[PDB]
Amino acid sequence: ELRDQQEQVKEDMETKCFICGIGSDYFDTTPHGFETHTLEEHNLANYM
Amino acid sequence: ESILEYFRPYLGRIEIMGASRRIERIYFEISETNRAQWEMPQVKESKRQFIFDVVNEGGEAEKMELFVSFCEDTIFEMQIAAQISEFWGELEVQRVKFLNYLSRNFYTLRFLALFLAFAINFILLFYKVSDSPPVYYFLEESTGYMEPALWCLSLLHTLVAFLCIIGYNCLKVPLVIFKREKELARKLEFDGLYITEQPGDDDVKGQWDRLVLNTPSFPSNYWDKFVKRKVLDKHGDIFGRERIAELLGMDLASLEITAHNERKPDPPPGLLTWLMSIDVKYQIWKFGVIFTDNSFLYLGWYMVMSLLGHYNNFFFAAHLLDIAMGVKTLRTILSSVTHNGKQLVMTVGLLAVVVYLYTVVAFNFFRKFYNKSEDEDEPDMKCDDMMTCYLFHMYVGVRAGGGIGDEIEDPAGDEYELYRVVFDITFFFFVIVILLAIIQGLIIDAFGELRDQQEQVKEDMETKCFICGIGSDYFDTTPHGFETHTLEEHNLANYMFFLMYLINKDETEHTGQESYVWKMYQERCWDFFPAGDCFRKQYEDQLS
Amino acid sequence: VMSLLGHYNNFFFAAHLLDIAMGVKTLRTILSSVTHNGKQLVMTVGLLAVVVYLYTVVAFNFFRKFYNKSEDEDEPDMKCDDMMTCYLFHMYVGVRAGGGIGDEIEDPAGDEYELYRVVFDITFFFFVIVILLAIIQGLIIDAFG
Ligand SMILES: Nc1ncnc2c1ncn2[C@@H]1O[C@H](COP(=O)(O)OP(=O)(O)OP(=O)(O)O)[C@@H](O)[C@H]1O
Ligand SMILES: Nc1ncnc2c1ncn2[C@@H]1O[C@H](COP(=O)(O)OP(=O)(O)OP(=O)(O)O)[C@@H](O)[C@H]1O
Ligand SMILES: Cn1c(=O)c2c(ncn2C)n(C)c1=O
Ligand SMILES: [Ca+2]
Ligand SMILES: [Zn+2]
Ligand SMILES: [Zn+2]
Repeated sequence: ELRDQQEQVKEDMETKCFICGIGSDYFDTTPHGFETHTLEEHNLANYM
Repeated sequence: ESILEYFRPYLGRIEIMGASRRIERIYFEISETNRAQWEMPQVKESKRQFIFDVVNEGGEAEKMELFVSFCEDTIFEMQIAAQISEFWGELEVQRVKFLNYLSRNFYTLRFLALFLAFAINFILLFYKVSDSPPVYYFLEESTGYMEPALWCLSLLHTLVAFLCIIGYNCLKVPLVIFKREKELARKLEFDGLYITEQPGDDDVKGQWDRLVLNTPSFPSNYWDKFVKRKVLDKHGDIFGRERIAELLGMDLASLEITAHNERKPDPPPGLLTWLMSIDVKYQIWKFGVIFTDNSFLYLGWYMVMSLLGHYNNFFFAAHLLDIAMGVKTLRTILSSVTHNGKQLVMTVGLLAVVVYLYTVVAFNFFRKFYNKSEDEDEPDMKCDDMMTCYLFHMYVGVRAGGGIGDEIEDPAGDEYELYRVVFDITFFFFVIVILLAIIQGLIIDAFGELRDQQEQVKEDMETKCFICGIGSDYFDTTPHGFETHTLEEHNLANYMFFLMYLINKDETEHTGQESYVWKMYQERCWDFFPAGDCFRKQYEDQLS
Repeated sequence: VMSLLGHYNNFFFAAHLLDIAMGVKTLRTILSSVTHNGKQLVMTVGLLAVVVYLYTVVAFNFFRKFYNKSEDEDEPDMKCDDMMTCYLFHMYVGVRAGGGIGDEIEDPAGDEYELYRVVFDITFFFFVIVILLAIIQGLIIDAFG
């Protein structure tokens, strides 16, 4: 159960945007779309 | 129809992003020799391993970079395979024939060594010891000459060990050297590991790589022999041209006059010329990198074990563990075992700690009951001192079921009956049960995790396109859409063969698309790979 | 053929009791769980044989004295004087009996090889009794899953 919890957390963070909630599939239409969106557009550190 | 059917295997097609944003299709030619070298089974195994490490172990961000590195490595390995395919000059050519034979028959030597070890152990099974002359350790059996047979088997085993060592050195090391030189060249060309930056103190490999900076044979075993000149032209202005020249061991006037015009030297006639042509520092760095390989160290351990077996025949029993690394499923089960090795050693350390605490309390209060002597007049207590009490608990209580209390005397009939009962029950529940439960569960979870990893890799490959990333659902709108797309439109082998075709074709012969791809390969820009789009997706309105 | 042999000897009919395994469906399910990793199990027991063999070699080389399994001192019955009997002794007794091989062996205390025998017994207990049977259990559990 603990291993499953860690895996679930990692997969959820790798798949969904934290601020928006939009899946990575929409952003990945454009190359590196998710990587750009989760580092430039909506960033937790940026909001802080 | 006949022409298309005949040239179908040779005709290869790939898709690129193109200079314009529209996805374009490129048709080229695949050589028969290239296809055969690709269908070499070792290439298949390397491809499987690369796919597994690029899916299971992440690396999605650097997917194209890892793919390009894999293509370069595979090209180098198959060039090696093509080379090793089926007075002084006479000895040299005999030596190269011997080395080629060993390279082609390397695996058979490994299997023969395993069989030889099995046979030697089977013969050693018949040993016996006595006091009278044949202490004396002798091979006792009805039929004679068995000891001479074992002698012959031992000699053959060590000769095979020599052959395996030479085969490994002549077959596997060049790839490691190529990878290390490529990594060093990339680091000191782009990131500037040694120029405008310095390797960290913890980077032992970074400190070790400093040797070949000035050696003349630094770009050996790597396609580019002009990396030093490129780094000079890149970081000359900032760090200083003279400083770069001193760091890289180059001569400005010499390189300039060679750029203008150079003469042709003479081939080495004999062996003394090769002896003087040895670059000591480069060879030392090569030894440093090769001796760090795990497989080379294992083979050296095998050889040392055989040499010690010559001294004492029973040392050959250590070679029976070679099955663990020979048989693949042995490797799978031991990967399950060693996936949580740190977990297991830390668990046994915690067991040591708790057992120690029980020893402290038992020494403080339960000293009387630890009498382990049947003679009352000669009592032999095992908890009078802390050392012997801890040793007694570790050795006996953990191994024996039911806790430590089974060996201890009967708690009944004393004032500490309840205290001893609680002591024994707590020991049984916390040491015997819970900790070994962790030991069992770690292994079971390791098996489950590895099975899940294989299933995840298989499902990911069966569901998503490797080059594009588009799911199979979009392609399966058209019958066999995914099967067509992952075999005709975007194919890993097709991209590999296009890379080889660009390498082989002359620069002036490259078409516009080939030159546009080529520039990018050299600039290390991975934009031609179509990610998130394909020809069908772009021309769905036009029906492709 | 088993029925025909049962005509010769009446006790041969007991072999037909295993027919429930192929008759009852859930018998087939549980034995499919068992046999899903049969190669895994036989290779595990082979590895057990290999490691036990190595322990027999080392015990024969050094720990020969302590393998006396006779209560009469004047009539000692050692089980590790030769390699065959030492390997047979380890296979038959040490694997079956819990706590490793050291339980049957004499007391290591009172000799110069006390620490060596302690390490020998602890390693045997942890590597043969625990880890390998853990693999045996986990294979079946993973097959069910
Ligand atoms: N709005 C968001 N802001 C930041 N990360 C996001 C956002 N949406 C999704 N993510 C995902 O969260 C992941 C968390 O990675 P992160 O950037 O925190 O790593 P890190 O800095 O290396 O971690 P660590 O805390 O271990 O140092 C990112 O890889 C990204 O894919
Ligand atoms: N661009 C792609 N190129 C190749 N395979 C792809 C691609 N995208 C997805 N795949 C999937 O990768 C799977 C890998 O199968 P592959 O063709 O490598 O099998 P194989 O040649 O039988 O394997 P092996 O390496 O065992 O000989 C294919 O079945 C296919 O569905
Ligand atoms: C980009 N590139 C390579 O990747 C390569 C090569 N020779 C071998 N390889 C792998 N050449 C000449 C090359 O230009
Ligand atoms: Ca031209
Ligand atoms: Zn967002
Ligand atoms: Zn594709």
